[PDB]
Amino acid sequence: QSACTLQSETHPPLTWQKCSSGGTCTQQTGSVVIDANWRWTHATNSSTNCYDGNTWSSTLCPDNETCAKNCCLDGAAYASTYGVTTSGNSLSIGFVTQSAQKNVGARLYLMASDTTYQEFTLLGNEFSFDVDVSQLPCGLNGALYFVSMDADGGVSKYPTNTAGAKYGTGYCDSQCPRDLKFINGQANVEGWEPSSNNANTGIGGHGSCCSEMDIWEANSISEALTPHPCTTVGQEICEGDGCGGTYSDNRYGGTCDPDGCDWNPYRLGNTSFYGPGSSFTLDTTKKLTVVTQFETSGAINRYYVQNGVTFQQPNAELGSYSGNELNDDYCTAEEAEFGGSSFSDKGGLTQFKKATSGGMVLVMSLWDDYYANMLWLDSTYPTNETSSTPGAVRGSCSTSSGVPAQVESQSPNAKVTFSNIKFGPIGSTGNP
Ligand SMILES: *[C@@H]1O[C@H](CO)[C@@H](O)[C@H](O)[C@H]1NC(C)=O
Ligand SMILES: *[C@@H]1O[C@H](CO)[C@@H](O)[C@H](O)[C@H]1NC(C)=O
Ligand SMILES: *[C@@H]1O[C@H](CO)[C@@H](O)[C@H](O)[C@H]1NC(C)=O
Ligand SMILES: [Gd+3]
Repeated sequence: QSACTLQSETHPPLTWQKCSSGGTCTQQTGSVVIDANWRWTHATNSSTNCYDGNTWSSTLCPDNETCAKNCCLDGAAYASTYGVTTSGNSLSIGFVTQSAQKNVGARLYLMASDTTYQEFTLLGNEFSFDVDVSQLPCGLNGALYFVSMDADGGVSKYPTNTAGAKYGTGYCDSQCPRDLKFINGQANVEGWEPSSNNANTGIGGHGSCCSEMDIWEANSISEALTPHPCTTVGQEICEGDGCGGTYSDNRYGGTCDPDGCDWNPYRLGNTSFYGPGSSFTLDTTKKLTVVTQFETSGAINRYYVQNGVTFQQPNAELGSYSGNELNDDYCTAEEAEFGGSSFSDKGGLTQFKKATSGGMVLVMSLWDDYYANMLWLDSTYPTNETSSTPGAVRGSCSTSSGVPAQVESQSPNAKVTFSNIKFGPIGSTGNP
């Protein structure tokens, strides 16, 4: 697709800190851009919609190539349409915003320039941020994560995409998402199946796969840390059912690991570690600092800070594993005790180190879950199991509280605020 300018595109600014092993941090001035799927897609020379509700125009978009020639992405009114604001080093993402249409959440990328995403090399480095999850009930996910996207949004590889990173093109993740309207500079109208439960979304014939480091998927009840390897490290189109992920009949049927090697303290039996109020170690009614280190072995270390008090990731005992580091032993013990083979079949922490040794793009988002109702994060899951099934209980939420119709009507002013991003060598993000 191309870009149109019926609405001007002004990327909300966002500062962050780049830290050095020399004992200092220096402020960077970046900006954020909303993903192209959230934008108005219309004809290049009129206000006629290419996509509206959850169907495409038959005349403008008869096939994937024709649609991309005929259609453009427009600008975003960040605050009034999407409930997205920034304030210095802080980014606020709102949940439901009713304007002319219903908007639900947003997915945003950190930019390095008007036309490029900021790339981070995570291996041997650490990433720190602060987060307020107090306004995120059961069913929501305020996510901060990294994906192996191209820095330019795909423009150099797929020159039929001229909108680029300036308009939030190029998304991929370990779910091989098929709900994307544009992939590889073509539309995704071929095979488009409107969602029966969502008047604004559907599933197309193609998807967009890549490695995903979920630093933070969380709400006020539960939080999880999860690397997802893929057999191709970076962005790759997939076809139909071959995609696997959330949007295919068989989630395990593709090139990416949709489950990952996850560490959720509640799931591991530490049920007083993270939650709302004074009975929890980390009180989710207040802002929290989350620090994540990518050790050179491929292991991942985690600690937290709240009200000036530091807490390491709590220890877990799982089978023969005892410790508090997300490492090979943990991920092996997790598959043994809880089940699954997708993480190890996709190459585990060794294949994952290929992603973190390269560049990844920072993503911040808020979403509800029309497919699994976030029960994997904060409830008992899978829902054919019981509390006695090892690893089934991940939080205290009810089965039905994360149904989108419920959370969108009950908690429309839910929101997440991410702030004070700092990045640098291991041990450097506490620097002034
Ligand atoms: C708008 O652009 C299309 C090509 O995408 C062109 O075929 C169409 O006729 C144009 N509209 C006019 C001339 O009104
Ligand atoms: C949970 O973690 C905290 C570590 O901050 C600790 O004080 C508490 O003993 C742990 N509870 C468990 C392992 O059940
Ligand atoms: C739950 O369903 C999964 C697959 O959908 C199956 O592997 C498992 O055996 C089922 N367990 C029970 C207890 O029904
Ligand atoms: Gd260590």
